[PDB]
Amino acid sequence: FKNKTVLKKRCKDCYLVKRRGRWYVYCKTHPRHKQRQM
Amino acid sequence: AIQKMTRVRVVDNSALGNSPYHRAPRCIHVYKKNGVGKVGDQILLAIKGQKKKALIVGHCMPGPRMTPRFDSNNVVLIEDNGNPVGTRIKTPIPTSLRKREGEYSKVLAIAQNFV
Amino acid sequence: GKKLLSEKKLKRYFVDYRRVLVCGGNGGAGASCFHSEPRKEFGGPDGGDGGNGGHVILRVDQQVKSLSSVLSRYQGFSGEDGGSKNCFGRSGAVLYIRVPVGTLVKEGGRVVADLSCVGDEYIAALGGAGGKGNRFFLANNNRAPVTCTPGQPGQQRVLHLELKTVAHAGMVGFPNAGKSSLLRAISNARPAVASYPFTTLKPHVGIVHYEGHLQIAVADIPGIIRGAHQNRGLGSAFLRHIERCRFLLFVVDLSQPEPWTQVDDLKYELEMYEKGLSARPHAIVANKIDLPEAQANLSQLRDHLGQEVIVLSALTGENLEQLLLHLKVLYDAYAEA
Amino acid sequence: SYRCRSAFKLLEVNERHQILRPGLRVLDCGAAPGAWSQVAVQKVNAAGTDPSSPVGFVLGVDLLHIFPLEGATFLCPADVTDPRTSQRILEVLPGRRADVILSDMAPNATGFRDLDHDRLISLCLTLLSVTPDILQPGGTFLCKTWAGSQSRRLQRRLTEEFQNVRIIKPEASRKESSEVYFLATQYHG
Amino acid sequence: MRYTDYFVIVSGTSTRHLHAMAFYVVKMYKHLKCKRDPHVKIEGKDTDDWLCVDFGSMVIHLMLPETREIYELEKLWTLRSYDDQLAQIAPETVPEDFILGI
RNA sequence: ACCUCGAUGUUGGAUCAGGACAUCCCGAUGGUGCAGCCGCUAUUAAAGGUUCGUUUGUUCAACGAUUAAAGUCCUACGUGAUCUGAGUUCAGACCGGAGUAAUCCAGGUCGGUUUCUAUCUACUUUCAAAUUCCUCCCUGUACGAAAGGACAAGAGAAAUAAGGCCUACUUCACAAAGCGCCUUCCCCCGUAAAUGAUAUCAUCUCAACUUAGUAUUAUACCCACACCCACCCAAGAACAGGGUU
RNA sequence: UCUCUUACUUUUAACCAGUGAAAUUGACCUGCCCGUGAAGAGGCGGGCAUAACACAGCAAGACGAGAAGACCCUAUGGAGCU
Ligand SMILES: Nc1nc2c(ncn2[C@@H]2O[C@H](COP(=O)(O)OP(=O)(O)OP(=O)(O)O)[C@@H](O)[C@H]2O)c(=O)[nH]1
Ligand SMILES: Nc1ncnc2c1ncn2[C@@H]1O[C@H](CSCC[C@H](N)C(=O)O)[C@@H](O)[C@H]1O
Ligand SMILES: [Mg+2]
Ligand SMILES: [Mg+2]
Ligand SMILES: [Mg+2]
Ligand SMILES: [Mg+2]
Ligand SMILES: [Mg+2]
Ligand SMILES: [Mg+2]
Ligand SMILES: [Mg+2]
Ligand SMILES: [Mg+2]
Ligand SMILES: [Mg+2]
Ligand SMILES: [Mg+2]
Ligand SMILES: [Mg+2]
Ligand SMILES: [Mg+2]
Ligand SMILES: [Mg+2]
Ligand SMILES: [Mg+2]
Ligand SMILES: [Mg+2]
Ligand SMILES: [Mg+2]
Ligand SMILES: [Zn+2]
Repeated sequence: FKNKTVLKKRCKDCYLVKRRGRWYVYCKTHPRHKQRQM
Repeated sequence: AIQKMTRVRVVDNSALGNSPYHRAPRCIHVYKKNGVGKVGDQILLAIKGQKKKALIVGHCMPGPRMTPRFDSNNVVLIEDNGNPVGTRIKTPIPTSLRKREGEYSKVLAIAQNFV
Repeated sequence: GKKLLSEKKLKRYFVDYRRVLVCGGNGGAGASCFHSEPRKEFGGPDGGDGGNGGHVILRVDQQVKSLSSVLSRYQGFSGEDGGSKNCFGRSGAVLYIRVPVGTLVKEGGRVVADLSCVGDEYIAALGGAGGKGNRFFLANNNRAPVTCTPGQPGQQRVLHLELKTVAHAGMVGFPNAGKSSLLRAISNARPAVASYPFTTLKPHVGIVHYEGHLQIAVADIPGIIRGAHQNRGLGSAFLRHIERCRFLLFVVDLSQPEPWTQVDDLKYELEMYEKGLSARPHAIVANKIDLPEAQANLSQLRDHLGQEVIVLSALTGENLEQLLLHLKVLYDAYAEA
Repeated sequence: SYRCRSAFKLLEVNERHQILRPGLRVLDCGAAPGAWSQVAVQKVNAAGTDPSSPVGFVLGVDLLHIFPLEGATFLCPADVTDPRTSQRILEVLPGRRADVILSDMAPNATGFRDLDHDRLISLCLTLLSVTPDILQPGGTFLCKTWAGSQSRRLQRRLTEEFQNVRIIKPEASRKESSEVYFLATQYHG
Repeated sequence: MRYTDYFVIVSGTSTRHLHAMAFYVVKMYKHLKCKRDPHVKIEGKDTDDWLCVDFGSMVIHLMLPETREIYELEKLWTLRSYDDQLAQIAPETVPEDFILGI
């Protein structure tokens, strides 16, 4: 997970969610794409 | 207890230990969390313009009851490897050295007397 | 914990050659301040010196196995700048670059280090000397502020880190001669083997065990072609490993109508790379003898190449033992003393 | 300018004794970072700044690396204990000899008075052994020594080979410090 | 001699050959080891030439031929106080009245 | 900037610390150009810990030996009615230099007086629910061409910290002490998962909800109350406390 | 001296009896945290705490007490020396 203020897409497989009251980006093909809202 | 700046006696047949010199060998360092060194502990020596590792073998300070207590601070010169530089130990070594944790077997091997 | 299955194109990860510009730590430093006190208001000059730059050393690590980890540009840690109260700057810590076992360092046309051993080190760049302070320069004559200069930035050196895989024996042959297959046979190593040509782009080392607790390393490189001096095919770039290899295995497929011409092409191309490689001692090994056409052409191989050439199958593992005998004998011959 | 404050120690010794003269060959040992080499070259005019004055030669040998200097050549890394390095000193020095010996070399201080003393004195013994082929007859010898037991021993052998042994403790050297310099002029034998 | 029942010395060809033997012996030991029989530790893996393993009532020394020539462990243990190496070394005594003279 | 601090100056050091996290080490995660071993980067965590010498008045720094690590700060650059006075500071003297001189110097060097009987505030047994290193087993296994080399689970040894004790050893001797002996117990709030809508697929949910996750607590210690003759005491400044069949 | 402090004696000390000072003192029925006062609160603001009363210790605060004031500046103030 990388802390980013603004969240982007790196893939089509890449998807957003709102968990624990913050935005995240999850990615099954490339787990390196993961992002956490700060 | 052998700590920093303590005079020790090299009880070996090693050339370095038995060589005539103006200085008695001194304890540079003790390899223990607290500075005090009892028997079996490793300590660093300044002899004859060089640093050498050594194993404590008997000391003047009283220990556990049935364990022997010597009248001089006896050390054996060892390499960093663990190989003793000398071949023979004339002076008796305590038997307790056997059960203690570490590389003691080689030194036991070259010793003649157990007390 | 499992190792990830590798793609054929693993040359993406594995790097043999790299141009590095190494620069040591800068001097930093520089203080031009003045001390003051309650009773003594003027006090005097008060400049601490700065710490020296950290050196750059190419320490050899066994567990890197590639020059992929090294970067294009390295900069050593600079020493802290001098402060007031005549406080000195701390010298930068030493920067270490981990480099493979078979590495070689070349600066300006000539080799500077061959770090072919374990634990051996070479100083890539000297860290620059830390500059002087205001307290320096104080004399009976002065009482004056000069901060000198930051002084001596780290040494800029451009060098080529070049990896030559270290083995006792290497393999040379045309594509689809079954080099990878043969390696897979004799060693526990698993090189990628396939019918399509120009496989095993990355050099592959497997070792062979023996009864005397000694190990002989054999290397597998990609297929070579006649020419290769004009960078046709995969070129002769991969031939760099073979320089370190004590002897060669001339792997020749019998599928081709004239396999005797194969070794002629191989010796010619090796000469094109380096003169002594052709004169270097070797063993010639024939493969894929399970096929009837190989058995047919065997007679003419005996006519041309002679009895000394050892005939083998990789798939069925025919006459593998004679190879092992010959490997050991060549080792004992001219790999000793 | 001077790379270390050690250069100031030599200045104080020189002014008293006139150890360095123009057109006089100098060997510096433990030169790096080169404060002693920088101060020597000015006095001997090895850089050739003064046209009228004769030009000398300075060489420095140390384990650590040194930046190049005007009118001075360096050989590093080198150890004087190694006899191989001596031949390399021999070849570069003009006239097969070096007139001046400066020994400000000291093995890294361990923080034990006894151990540090023994190494530095024995290092000077090695210098004394290698004097005959390096040092020109009537040449000057200067070595840095820590104060201890075998300081007297080093004095005794110096008095054998040299006419006079001068014990110097410079003001530039910290007064509380135990470092002592032995000067030995008029080399014979 | 309050050390062991049986002392054993064995030589080796190479450093890695010594590790082979020592590690096999300890491995096989554990197989046949009694439950209450304490576990054992190999000594001197960092060392080049000398390896040692202590068992309950057996002590084994793995060496090169080089170290055998310099230690003479067999001689020490067969004949204790009578070996040649003990003869060369003599005990040092302080002078009477405790005065040294040059 | 300022009619705010300081007439027993200020730097360091001793002692004793309180706090912040922007975490040096130990704990929990995500990613990796993470085979394993080391590594690189980010989230979370301040309960605990964070070495000894030499040079220099050293704060710094360098050097040597270690460690698990030898963190970055703030607190009147914490603390001098708790202590030193080494440097820099008054009266003496010298070197070098300025000056006609008296005298001076951001330089170098030698010597040089640290007071206080505590009135008020505050405080003077709250709880330890203990941390870490190493060795062995697994195992020399997984993994790996080899070289190398794991994790959970478990065992033993130590070191310190806290709380005690005197049978031995030791300083000693109706006792008090360490150099000696005994005991020392809970988890972390970052993420990993299902089922399932808005948006009939999917989706870990600032949707309703379901497990790692208790997503908060221990347990333990104390706990009756004559005479207040006098004596004694492992209790104690006094007072009080225990015993006196 | 220190690692690393310990034990005992004397002095002091603390209690009973006799004698009996000094600096100091606007008045005080004299708390803690946060803010304000730019720095600096026992006394001002918002919270919190809180029956009364001796004796023994400690030195964090009372910008603690005591002095022929250390430093910088001023005076159409002095004085010594050249
Ligand atoms: N019949 C038979 N076929 C064989 C034998 N050995 C190899 N082969 C075939 O030949 C192929 C050789 O492929 P590689 O081993 O990759 O070839 P190479 O010699 O390493 O050369 P590159 O393709 O350039 O890497 C194998 O994939 C088999 O199909 C053999 O003993 N018998
Ligand atoms: N035998 C030897 N020969 C040469 N250099 C030596 C030596 N023994 C030690 N040294 C090196 O000498 C260095 C000190 S010499 C430096 C002196 C001073 N800084 C100058 O102005 O020159 C040490 O760092 C050490 O590494
Ligand atoms: Mg100032
Ligand atoms: Mg192939
Ligand atoms: Mg104004
Ligand atoms: Mg004021
Ligand atoms: Mg944080
Ligand atoms: Mg502040
Ligand atoms: Mg105070
Ligand atoms: Mg005096
Ligand atoms: Mg009193
Ligand atoms: Mg009274
Ligand atoms: Mg008074
Ligand atoms: Mg306030
Ligand atoms: Mg008030
Ligand atoms: Mg009171
Ligand atoms: Mg005044
Ligand atoms: Mg007037
Ligand atoms: Zn994706």
